[PDB]
Amino acid sequence: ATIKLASKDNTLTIPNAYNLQARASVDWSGPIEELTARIAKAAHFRFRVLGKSPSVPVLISISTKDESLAEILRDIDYQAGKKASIHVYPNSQVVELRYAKI
Repeated sequence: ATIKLASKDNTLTIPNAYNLQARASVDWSGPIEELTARIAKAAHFRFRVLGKSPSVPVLISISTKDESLAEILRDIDYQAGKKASIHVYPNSQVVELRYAKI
């Protein structure tokens, strides 16, 4: 993915973190894992996927001229719905993509 740096509740799963406050412009759609990994790298966070990537990839779309990486991640998380979830660990600085694959 590529970013231009300038109902499920995810309050505890995706809390705020300093590096995720950074603002960015994003115009992209495609594999959730691709953009999520790009955001994590951009925010200096480790990225890891838990579970197994679904047969049919979870696609998401982000169109914003200015948004925080944190809000973009929450947008992406919602879009994934029951198909997957994003966890953000502020102390260890890890972004986790968990495929709810069962």
